[PDB]
Amino acid sequence: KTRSSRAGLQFPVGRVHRLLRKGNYSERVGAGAPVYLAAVLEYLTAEILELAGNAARDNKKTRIIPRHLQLAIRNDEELNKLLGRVTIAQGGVLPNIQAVLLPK
Amino acid sequence: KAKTRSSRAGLQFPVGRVHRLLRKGNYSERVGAGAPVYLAAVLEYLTAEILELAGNAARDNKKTRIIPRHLQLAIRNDEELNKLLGRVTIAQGGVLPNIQAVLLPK
Amino acid sequence: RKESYSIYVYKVLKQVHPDTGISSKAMGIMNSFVNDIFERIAGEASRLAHYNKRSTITSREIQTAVRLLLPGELAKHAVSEGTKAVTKYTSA
Amino acid sequence: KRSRKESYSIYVYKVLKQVHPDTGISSKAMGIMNSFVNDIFERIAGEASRLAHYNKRSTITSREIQTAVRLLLPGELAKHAVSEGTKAVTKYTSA
Amino acid sequence: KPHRYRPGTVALREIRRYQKSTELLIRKLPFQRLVREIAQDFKTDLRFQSSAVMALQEACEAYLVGLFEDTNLCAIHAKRVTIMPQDIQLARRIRGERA
Amino acid sequence: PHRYRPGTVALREIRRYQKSTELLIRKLPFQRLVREIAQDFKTDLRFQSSAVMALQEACEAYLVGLFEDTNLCAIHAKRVTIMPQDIQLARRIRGER
Amino acid sequence: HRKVLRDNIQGITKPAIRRLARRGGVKRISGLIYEETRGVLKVFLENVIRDAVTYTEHAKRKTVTAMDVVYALKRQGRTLYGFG
Amino acid sequence: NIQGITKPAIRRLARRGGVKRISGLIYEETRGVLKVFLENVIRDAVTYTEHAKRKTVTAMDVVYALKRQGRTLYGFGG
DNA sequence: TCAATATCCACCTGCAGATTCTACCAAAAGTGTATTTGGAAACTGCTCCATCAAAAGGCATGTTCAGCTGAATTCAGCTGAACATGCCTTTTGATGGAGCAGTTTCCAAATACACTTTTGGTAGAATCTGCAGGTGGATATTGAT
DNA sequence: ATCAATATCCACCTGCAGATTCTACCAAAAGTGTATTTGGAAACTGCTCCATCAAAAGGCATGTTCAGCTGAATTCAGCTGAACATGCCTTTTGATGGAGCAGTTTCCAAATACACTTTTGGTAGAATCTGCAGGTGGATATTGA
Ligand SMILES: [Cl-]
Ligand SMILES: [Cl-]
Ligand SMILES: [Cl-]
Ligand SMILES: [Mn+2]
Ligand SMILES: [Mn+2]
Ligand SMILES: [Mn+2]
Ligand SMILES: [Mn+2]
Ligand SMILES: [Mn+2]
Ligand SMILES: [Mn+2]
Ligand SMILES: [Mn+2]
Ligand SMILES: [Mn+2]
Ligand SMILES: [Mn+2]
Ligand SMILES: [Mn+2]
Ligand SMILES: [Mn+2]
Ligand SMILES: [Mn+2]
Repeated sequence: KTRSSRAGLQFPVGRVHRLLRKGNYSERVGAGAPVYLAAVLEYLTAEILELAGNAARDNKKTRIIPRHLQLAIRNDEELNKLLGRVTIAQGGVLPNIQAVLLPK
Repeated sequence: KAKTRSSRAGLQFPVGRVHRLLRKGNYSERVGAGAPVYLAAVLEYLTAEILELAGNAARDNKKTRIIPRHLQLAIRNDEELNKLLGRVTIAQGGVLPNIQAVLLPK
Repeated sequence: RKESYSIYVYKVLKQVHPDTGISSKAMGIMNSFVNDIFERIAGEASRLAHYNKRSTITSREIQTAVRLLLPGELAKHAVSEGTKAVTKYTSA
Repeated sequence: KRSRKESYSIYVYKVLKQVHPDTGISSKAMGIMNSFVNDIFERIAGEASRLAHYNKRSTITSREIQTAVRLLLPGELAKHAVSEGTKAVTKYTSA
Repeated sequence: KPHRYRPGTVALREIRRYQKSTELLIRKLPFQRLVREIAQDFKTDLRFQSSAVMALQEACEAYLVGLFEDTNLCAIHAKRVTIMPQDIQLARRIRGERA
Repeated sequence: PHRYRPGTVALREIRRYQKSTELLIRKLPFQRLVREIAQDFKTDLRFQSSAVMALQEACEAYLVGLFEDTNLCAIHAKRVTIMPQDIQLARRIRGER
Repeated sequence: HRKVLRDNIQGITKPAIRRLARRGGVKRISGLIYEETRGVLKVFLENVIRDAVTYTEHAKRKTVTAMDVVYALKRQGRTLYGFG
Repeated sequence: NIQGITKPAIRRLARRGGVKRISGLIYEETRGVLKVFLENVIRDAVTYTEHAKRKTVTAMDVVYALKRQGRTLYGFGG
């Protein structure tokens, strides 16, 4: 009987709500703002985790690590764009070497 | 007699308003009495720094009324302010004249 | 005590990859992520409402907010999921 | 139907006349001055808010505002900004 | 004579010229249509506070004027005095406008 | 006696380091540098071990990135060697100075 | 029932561009620059008009205010002084 | 001390950067940039520190710092 | 095209640093209940946006023509890359030993609320006034010779 | 080095937009109690930090050669810039009509504000694992002849 389950979500709807209130964003918080926001967070979360899981499988590992999250982010136009100004610590860079530098 | 907090503070800027803008800005639940005093103080100061500089630009242009061009000239010629307003763009301020040396004739 | 999204992150992980696990350090990044975005949406959300002289951040705000933050296509699902997750909640 | 709109003009002016009594600001220029005034009131108010949040502190006191000013304003303006603001405060609190 | 100014003598004259001024260099009306043309292809049946189109033009030129400076720098760093597309691209590429 | 052409081990090191993710600067030296720099801001400070890690991650990540842009610039200058003039422009356009 | 708007991107004439370039302190200009510039402009514009029209739409209005543009320019990171 | 940051290490970073040949003057140039990077981040961190009346720089301070430098970092301070 | 030299790439193998588990106490996170109030509807008031309507030049446009710039070679130095050679600062693993971040109590000193009482700031209406926008003559700047 | 062909300048010069004073009201800002909390003192802990070994161990620092790589000349179309000639199509005041942006009230569905219960999510110990990183060997790739 928790809104999170009522809204059919794995994320803490109730919490998002409290956080929206504590955070000092407005005086009053709509009842749907949490559920909504909560959803969006969860969704983006899955998107990442999914590609990151994949990133790991093709790497032969069963456990997702930072690099994995990095390789998953930088390889997606959408995400790369999104977190274009964020650095995943311990994620290194994508393997890329300018053509002009390769031997003839 | 009623006292303007600004006067009690020795300022031209509206302390009474700064305080109000803080409350209605959802910056935090409560607001100290000094917050406004101190904020308005900095605002007014900076304002003075720009104007002092701006106004000069004006004079060097033989003009007596400060105009955007002047505001720009003043701001871009002072590291401090230009750093501060580095991402800010002044409508009608044109650019600081500057021509790469390599571009000039022999 | 210190709250965190670790749990929910995991619960979500075991849904797309019930098989895949997740490094501790990696789990840290996932939190940083959720907070950052929570922050971003919530910001524009308030910011926006404030622009409209209104005193309450509703799902309306959050949605538009998402539309200003998320990349054209990434924003759709973000949006669909939002509307969906609400109607469901608000119905039952 | 007064539909009143606030501003800082009045003050931008007073101060102008304070440094350069002779000169006067135009209009489009005054317009820019407000933008500036507001732009920093927020940069500062924000930081102040963000700061206060990190410390689980309930209110934004002059302290906050200062550190804000310190984080925001570069080197010199920062120094002069503070003294000026600190000073002005204690005068207000001098009863 | 007739009297022709060496190629580039004017170009320079023109820099010192426009850097000295502040008006908009793109024509009003032609520009306004692009706004309305673009705007239109998003939300239909839109209106425009005149000053809004100005905010945009002020914004655009100021952008282009600035972009061009970086570009000119790239050209020069390329031992060229002529800006070319590759210059605009490296500039944006570095600026982080897009990768 | 076997030797590789100049630039061969170089391309290898690239392929190699672009793959690895471990920090590339020695932690001790770094930590020392941090505390020193920091000491000019407030005396007798303590650093959370993790706070220094953040700094190094951030720092290295930064340089790694700055080098990338630098290369593009150097290459733009039709070179294969990165010089100071490159880091400079890159920074400049980046609006860091 | 006003006319169909099209190709207006050419409003940004060749002359108009070189003037911008000059203020940018550019001396010599390759023939390609022009079209490349037009493109770069459309993209810049698009993005700001998009975000702007969004603030409008969200405010349940049919008119784009200067503010809409100002807020748009600001979140894009091109804070403009002079209208808002 | 900034010299603590050695050639090889500087060499490697560039390498991860995709740089092949490296001019010798670079190293010195790199130190400067590197030093400024820190000066700025720390200067700020230490401030978030001092404000919280602490004598210890927390990773969170560093985070909140790298965040206003526009250098957002994921992984520390939760 | 041989030919070594080294550099990768693989398919195990397993010891060890972390991942699930496990078993539980408090802040949140739900539940009614009792106000409260934001702002979604009408309903205008009337501001300012979209549209002509004509003329004026101020500027695009398209065309010559050829200065001089961007590209293409060549070519040495000179400068970095590639390598052993030999120390020597990092790295690690474990301790103690103070510092601190962090908690509780405690409790004035501040800050929120309300209740009205002023008076300063914001429209519009008059009352000025800096400054285009125009015109000459030094003064300079270019560029042919 | 001279000198004719054009740009700049730099005052001088009034009639207007636009500014800069005038009034005139309200919407704040100020004032005066009350009621509700911060969040700054003092002790008081129990985690991390720090300072100390020290143990070899991988890295750095260092000179040697040299392969390229970079920075210098030297041409050489043509592709830009400078100038014209010819018109188009922006500007530019001038009206309106009338789509909306704003005010102003109502009034209700939706938000607080309160206790008053349940439920869940952070610890502080257990119970397994996914890999690191070390083998061998097979090619593979990089380089002399
Ligand atoms: Cl809502
Ligand atoms: Cl205060
Ligand atoms: Cl090109
Ligand atoms: Mn003065
Ligand atoms: Mn109401
Ligand atoms: Mn020819
Ligand atoms: Mn050339
Ligand atoms: Mn102690
Ligand atoms: Mn009065
Ligand atoms: Mn004039
Ligand atoms: Mn040779
Ligand atoms: Mn024509
Ligand atoms: Mn109507
Ligand atoms: Mn449980
Ligand atoms: Mn392995």
